[PDB]
Amino acid sequence: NFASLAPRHGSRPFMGTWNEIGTSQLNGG
Amino acid sequence: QQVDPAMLAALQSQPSGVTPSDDWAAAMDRILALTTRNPEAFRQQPQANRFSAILEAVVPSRTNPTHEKVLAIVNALTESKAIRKDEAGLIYNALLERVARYNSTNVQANLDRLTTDVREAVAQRERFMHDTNLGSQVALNAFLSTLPANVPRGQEDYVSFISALRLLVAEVPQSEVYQSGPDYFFQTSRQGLQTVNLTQAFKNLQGMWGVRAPVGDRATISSLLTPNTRLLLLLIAPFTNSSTISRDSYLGHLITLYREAIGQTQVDEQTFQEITSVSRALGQQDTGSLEATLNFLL
Amino acid sequence: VAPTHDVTTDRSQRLTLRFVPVDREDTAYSYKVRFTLAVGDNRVLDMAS
Repeated sequence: NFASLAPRHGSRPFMGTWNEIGTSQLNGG
Repeated sequence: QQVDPAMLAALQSQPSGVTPSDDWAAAMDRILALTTRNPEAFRQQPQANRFSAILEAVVPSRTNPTHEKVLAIVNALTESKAIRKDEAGLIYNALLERVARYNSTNVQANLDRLTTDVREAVAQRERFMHDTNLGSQVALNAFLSTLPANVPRGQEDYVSFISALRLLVAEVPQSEVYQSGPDYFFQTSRQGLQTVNLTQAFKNLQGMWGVRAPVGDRATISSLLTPNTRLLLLLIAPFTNSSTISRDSYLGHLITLYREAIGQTQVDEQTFQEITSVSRALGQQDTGSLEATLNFLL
Repeated sequence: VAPTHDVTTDRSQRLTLRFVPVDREDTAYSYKVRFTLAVGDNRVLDMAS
């Protein structure tokens, strides 16, 4: 779960979106 | 939409998240890590939200249900329209002042008796929505204690017609009778049409129960009947079997023929459902999809 | 609530530390350096900083 790492907003941990795992920054992409 | 008012009191004054101050058996259920869905979910909370739950569960807090027991009463009074809905913010602003003024061991246990009979002894309100003696049985048993029981012609069919009329207001939860002015009425529905003038119908039917009329007489009863009596006999038609008024009274020319007239439309509506669905199946002018349709059915 | 218990170190990793050079030598236009970036033993380095 790794719930003891996220900075929790209250009781629910702050789990980010799914685009926050990779990147696609090319020139014109 | 709801059945019980105290559940809405338990929906407007309880914490949605599980707390050990009120639901200890569910808050301790997840501290010891014994849960079916997501068991390992309490170790991975930090020292902030462990000690703010694990201290309060092995020794609970001692809250006050005075503000919660009154919403199980103030809601139970506005469900039955005793109070206006624009007003319950004043009476809870007055009942909470009341039961904190004269508070005791008794009143805290006397409200708790009263948040149970608005739950399991309010089943009368579930009862006379079905038996509808709101305005259909005990408001018509005054009407049957008004009509004279001594009819000269037709002594037996008089007390079988009103025996079939008490069944009408009993098998229908929406219909009700009432006292407005010196005469009683009967509407077949709330927010409903077809009000019969029930006093001016049985006075028209008095001196009429024995005629033995022939079957070659149609346009005489414009000076004998009244169209609401002709409509009261329409409203008694579906709850009147063939053994009430047998064959040869003039009501046998009326009540039996009214069931045939209802018997036309309860199968021609199925015909009318077919015609209005085949105008868009082949392509037909929807303006001229009802003019010739009704003329074939009237 | 800013989590603890194996988010941060308990254990005195130095927050930033100056590497020292060794084996630098010249040309009339160019210049060499060398370093031994010794990230070691239960730590990471991000290399953008």
